Amino acid sequence: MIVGQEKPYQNKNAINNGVRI
Amino acid sequence: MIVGQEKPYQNKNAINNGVRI
Amino acid sequence: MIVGQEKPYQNKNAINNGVRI
Amino acid sequence: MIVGQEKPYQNKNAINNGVRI
Amino acid sequence: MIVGQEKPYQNKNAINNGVRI
Amino acid sequence: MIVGQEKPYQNKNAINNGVRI
Amino acid sequence: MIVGQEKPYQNKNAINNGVRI
Amino acid sequence: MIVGQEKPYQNKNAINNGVRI
Amino acid sequence: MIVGQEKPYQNKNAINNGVRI
Amino acid sequence: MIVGQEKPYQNKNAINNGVRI
Repeated sequence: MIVGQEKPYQNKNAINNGVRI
Repeated sequence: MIVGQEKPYQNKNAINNGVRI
Repeated sequence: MIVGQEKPYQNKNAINNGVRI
Repeated sequence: MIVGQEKPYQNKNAINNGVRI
Repeated sequence: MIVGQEKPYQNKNAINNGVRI
Repeated sequence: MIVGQEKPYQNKNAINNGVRI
Repeated sequence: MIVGQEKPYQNKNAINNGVRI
Repeated sequence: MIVGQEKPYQNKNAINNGVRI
Repeated sequence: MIVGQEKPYQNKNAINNGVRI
Repeated sequence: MIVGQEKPYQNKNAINNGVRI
């Protein structure tokens, strides 16, 4: 039973490489 | 039973490479 | 039973490479 | 039973490489 | 039963490599 | 002159949410 | 002259949320 | 002249939230 | 001249939240 | 001239929150 995630709730995964204003 | 995710709820996965204003 | 996701609800997956204003 | 995460709630994972203003 | 995390709640994991203003 | 990216070369942007074997 | 990235070369940006074997 | 990154070369930005084997 | 990074070379930025084997 | 980093070379920035074997 190999499983990644169970009920991830609003996990904000961001990889910001540019510009945010 | 190999499974990635169970009920991911509003997980904001963003890879920002440009410009956001 | 190899399965990717079960009931993903409004997961906003965005790969922004350009400009958003 | 190899599993990554159980109910991660609003975990803000950010890799900021550019500019945020 | 090898598992990474159980109910991580709002863990702000940030790798800041650029500029934040 | 607001521009997102100039000559992005083979940038592999992947958002893996399921199973890859 | 607001710009995100200049010549990003093979930047592997991955947000792994499931299972990779 | 607000700019995020100049010639990022093979920067491996990974946000691993699940299982990798 | 506000800029995040200049020629980042193979910077391995990882946020491991699950299981790696 | 506000700038984050100049030629970061193979800086391994890791935030390990789970299990690594």
